[PDB]
Amino acid sequence: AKTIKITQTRSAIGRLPKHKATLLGLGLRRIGHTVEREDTPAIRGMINAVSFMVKVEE
Amino acid sequence: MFTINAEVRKEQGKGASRRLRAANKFPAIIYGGKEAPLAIELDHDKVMNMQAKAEFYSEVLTIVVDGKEIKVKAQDVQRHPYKPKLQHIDFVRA
Amino acid sequence: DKKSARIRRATRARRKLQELGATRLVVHRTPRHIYAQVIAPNGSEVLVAASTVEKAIAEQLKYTGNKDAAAAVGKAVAERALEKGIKDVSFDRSGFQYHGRVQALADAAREAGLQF
Amino acid sequence: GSTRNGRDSEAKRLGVKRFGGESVLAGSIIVRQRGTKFHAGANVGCGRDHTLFAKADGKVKFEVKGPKNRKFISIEAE
Amino acid sequence: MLQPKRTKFRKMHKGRNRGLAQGTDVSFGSFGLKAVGRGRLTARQIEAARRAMTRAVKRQGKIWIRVFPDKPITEKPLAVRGKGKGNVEYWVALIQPGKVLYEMDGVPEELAREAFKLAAAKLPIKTTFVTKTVM
RNA sequence: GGUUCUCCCCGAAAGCUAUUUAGGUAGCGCCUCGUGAAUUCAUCUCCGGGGGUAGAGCACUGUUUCGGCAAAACCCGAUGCAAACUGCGAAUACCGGAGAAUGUUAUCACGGGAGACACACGGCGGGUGCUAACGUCCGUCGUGAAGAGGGAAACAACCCAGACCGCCAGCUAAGGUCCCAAAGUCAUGGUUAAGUGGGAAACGAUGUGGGAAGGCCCAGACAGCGUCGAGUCGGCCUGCG
RNA sequence: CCUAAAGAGUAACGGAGGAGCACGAAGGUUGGCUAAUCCUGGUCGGACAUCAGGAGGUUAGUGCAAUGGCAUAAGCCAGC
RNA sequence: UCAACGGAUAAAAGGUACUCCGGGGAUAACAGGCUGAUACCGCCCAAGAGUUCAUAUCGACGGCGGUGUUUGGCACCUCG
RNA sequence: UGCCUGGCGGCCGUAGCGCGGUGGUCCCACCUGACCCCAUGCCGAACUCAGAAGUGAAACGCCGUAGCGCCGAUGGUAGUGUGGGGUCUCCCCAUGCGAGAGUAGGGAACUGCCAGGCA
Ligand SMILES: [K+]
Ligand SMILES: [K+]
Ligand SMILES: [K+]
Ligand SMILES: [K+]
Ligand SMILES: [K+]
Ligand SMILES: [K+]
Ligand SMILES: [K+]
Ligand SMILES: [K+]
Ligand SMILES: [K+]
Ligand SMILES: [K+]
Ligand SMILES: [K+]
Ligand SMILES: [Mg+2]
Ligand SMILES: [Mg+2]
Ligand SMILES: [Mg+2]
Ligand SMILES: [Mg+2]
Ligand SMILES: [Mg+2]
Ligand SMILES: [Mg+2]
Ligand SMILES: [Mg+2]
Ligand SMILES: [Mg+2]
Ligand SMILES: [Mg+2]
Ligand SMILES: [Mg+2]
Ligand SMILES: [Mg+2]
Ligand SMILES: [Mg+2]
Ligand SMILES: [Mg+2]
Ligand SMILES: [Mg+2]
Ligand SMILES: [Mg+2]
Ligand SMILES: [Mg+2]
Ligand SMILES: [Mg+2]
Ligand SMILES: [Mg+2]
Ligand SMILES: [Mg+2]
Ligand SMILES: [Mg+2]
Ligand SMILES: [Mg+2]
Ligand SMILES: [Mg+2]
Ligand SMILES: [Mg+2]
Ligand SMILES: [Mg+2]
Ligand SMILES: [Mg+2]
Ligand SMILES: [Mg+2]
Ligand SMILES: [Mg+2]
Ligand SMILES: [Mg+2]
Ligand SMILES: [Mg+2]
Ligand SMILES: [Mg+2]
Ligand SMILES: [Mg+2]
Ligand SMILES: [Mg+2]
Ligand SMILES: [Mg+2]
Repeated sequence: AKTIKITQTRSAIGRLPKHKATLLGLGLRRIGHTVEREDTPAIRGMINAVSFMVKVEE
Repeated sequence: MFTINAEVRKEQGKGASRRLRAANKFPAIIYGGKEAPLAIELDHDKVMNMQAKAEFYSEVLTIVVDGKEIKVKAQDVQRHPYKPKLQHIDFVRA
Repeated sequence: DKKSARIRRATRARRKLQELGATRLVVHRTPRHIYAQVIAPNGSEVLVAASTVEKAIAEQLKYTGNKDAAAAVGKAVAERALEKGIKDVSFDRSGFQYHGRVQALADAAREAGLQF
Repeated sequence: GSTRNGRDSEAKRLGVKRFGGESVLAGSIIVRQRGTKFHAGANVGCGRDHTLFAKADGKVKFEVKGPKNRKFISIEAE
Repeated sequence: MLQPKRTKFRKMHKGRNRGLAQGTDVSFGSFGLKAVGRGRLTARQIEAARRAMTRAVKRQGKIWIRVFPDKPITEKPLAVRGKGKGNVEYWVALIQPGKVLYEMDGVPEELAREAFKLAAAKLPIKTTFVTKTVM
């Protein structure tokens, strides 16, 4: 029901493969790109994994 | 005669514990009896001076925590490996 | 100790029967008595039993711990097994030599109509 | 000077091939091992080189049984 | 010079020297010399510090050496280029912060401090004087 | 050694195995084109697994120090050490199952065409070497290679960041804002006097800031000579020099 | 076997050892069995031979390296 | 028989300063570079020597640095 | 129904050793014989058979007792994934995971099927 807005804040260049796969899983494509996703534990786990390069709008 | 003041700890674990010691306090635990264990903070310099006296380990001490007084004996102490500091104390309820 | 030494003797065969998942005919033997049990594959369920401690069988016998008593118990356990309808069992000598009284029990159970 | 060492043997690719909960066909090797680090439980066979293999289809289950705390592998028929 | 009487193996991997020490308390005597730094102590350094320490107390009281050089160090000869690990040249003890190196008993603290000061000048690692605690 | 017009799309490798093989070549891995079959594959969450690494420990295998008992070992204790020690034991990683969302179909098979099999540096875990080398050999990730732009004076491999084309628009990243040279001679509170900042150790020393105790003290201390009248003595921790 | 980073794999003129066989029983099966070491006593007999009992609990054994195994023994003995 | 153990032929040694060609700074010798074990130059501790007295002059056992004259390590530049 | 005993499983030391007490009608054990069935690389010890005078000594089972083995928190510490930092042979910070050892404390087990004896 509830959605969250996620924005990519740093580059993916030089990041671990897993991190690149996570951004892809969130559907983030470039710095500044914002996406809207359902707030679930699976989504939260992804955000958690790349928290250093995304910001969340609750 | 030895009286100690002690807050109750909000956070626990490595991060919190290291923050305490950076702010010149140190963690401690009271256990024993039928009451559940109580995790506390102590001022470092104050207790460091007390425990220099050898009566600290023999005598029964009082810990004033949230008003209430608790009679304890110093059970175990973790010292810093080379600096003259205390990392942790175990107090057993007397 | 004798009992522990016998439990050792019995383990190989018992573990094997558990693996095969066979209905056992477990025999126990003392100087005075001899017992018999048909235990189910799971191992925690006795189907039938017979012994020289039972007064139905013991009253007919001269002595309880001899070949002739074992022969009687062998006949007894087999008849009760065929009553429920088991037939196929595996004999478990339980660490005793297949000889004398144990053999006597086993022979009597075969003749009665158990298939082993 | 010189060295008297410099030798080794080929690696034998031992170890667990199918972990807990994995579905295996009968025949499937579960573990390759020197000696029985794991023992065969229900529906598992032990080969001449102590390979544990499924004797039935089902799910692999590891379990510790007995006083020695021995590790058994069994197949839960599924 | 301290050295194992025998060993399973002649030569040892370099390894690393992370972590804090075990044996951080004065267990035997009344006064200790404790490592504050991290490093290696050779058998020769351990002996040189022992001699200075012993002489300073005029062979009064008792001295324990808590550290033992059990790690063999190899070196390659000069003008050698590979062609196998070098030969064992000396032995070391790995020291971590907090390790009590030496203990001493049956002397005044004043004299113990002096002896350990003389000993410390022979060692490559920073040390500190420590005393036995009740707990 | 050299190999001649243009534009568009994708885009490696410098590994393994074998080789009279080592600067060659072959199969496989990695690229490309095509055809075909799966909600195939990836990320996260939950669930099911095995582990013997880090750490730790010392019953075992070895090694080590000191004691208490004894014909000066064991027995009874205290204390360490281990790549080839383990009565313990993570994080991660890996295998499998389930579920959502997202993704350039990224997975798998077969077929057409390859190139490549001299790698480099940086991080992390290591062997070797002197915990020497812009050294050497592995693992794993990143970048260069095959990657321009901004930063690090200058500087493949570091930091930020991935250039379809145009603009005399705007916002940011690392990094910066006295002049060279774009932007604070910005604000508040501290520290340093060494141009420290802007090269380095053991160790030395009334440099100076902060913190916590202690000894002595108007029953007159410390310095100077019983005299004179307020703070002083000598260590600890710590910031900057 | 270690290096090898708790799945597999993983290099060096890295650290250590082995093989180039043996066995018609040392294979199969059935039945049975359980070690080392030390202490106490005992002809020759001694530190150590064989006998008895106790403690011990696999510290033994496994045809040959090392590692992983082995009591239901994979160790030891006999029948066929 | 292929142990050079995926085995060139069944059958396989040397010299060349009389030399030659194709190549390589993928690889040595010179010099440069990186490094600084070694070398050289300092310093710290102070047992002791110095009639007495550690420090006039020395300085054991050990410790910490500097330089880039040595011997080396590496193989980065140069073998059209 | 309860108690006790035997057998077969479920449960692996909180279930094991020790120490103190306790049980023999049945059961179990030792025990009594051995010419035989069968047995000893000698031995009726064991195995086995034929028995039931004796005995609960040993063994076995049951009850008590922390004396050990053993089990074992809480807290702290070590390590560590990801991101960041330093004085970078080693560490620190944010966040997540978090031992081993030790401490308090505990511990003298629990449970199904069948049979037998007793009240
Ligand atoms: K190839
Ligand atoms: K292809
Ligand atoms: K040990
Ligand atoms: K690397
Ligand atoms: K790239
Ligand atoms: K300056
Ligand atoms: K045989
Ligand atoms: K045989
Ligand atoms: K060859
Ligand atoms: K000539
Ligand atoms: K040249
Ligand atoms: Mg942390
Ligand atoms: Mg191997
Ligand atoms: Mg390591
Ligand atoms: Mg592209
Ligand atoms: Mg370790
Ligand atoms: Mg090649
Ligand atoms: Mg290559
Ligand atoms: Mg490489
Ligand atoms: Mg490295
Ligand atoms: Mg290199
Ligand atoms: Mg390097
Ligand atoms: Mg190229
Ligand atoms: Mg660039
Ligand atoms: Mg640039
Ligand atoms: Mg520039
Ligand atoms: Mg702006
Ligand atoms: Mg300007
Ligand atoms: Mg201003
Ligand atoms: Mg300067
Ligand atoms: Mg592995
Ligand atoms: Mg791994
Ligand atoms: Mg590889
Ligand atoms: Mg070959
Ligand atoms: Mg030429
Ligand atoms: Mg070159
Ligand atoms: Mg040169
Ligand atoms: Mg040179
Ligand atoms: Mg190279
Ligand atoms: Mg040049
Ligand atoms: Mg040049
Ligand atoms: Mg030219
Ligand atoms: Mg904890
Ligand atoms: Mg624990």
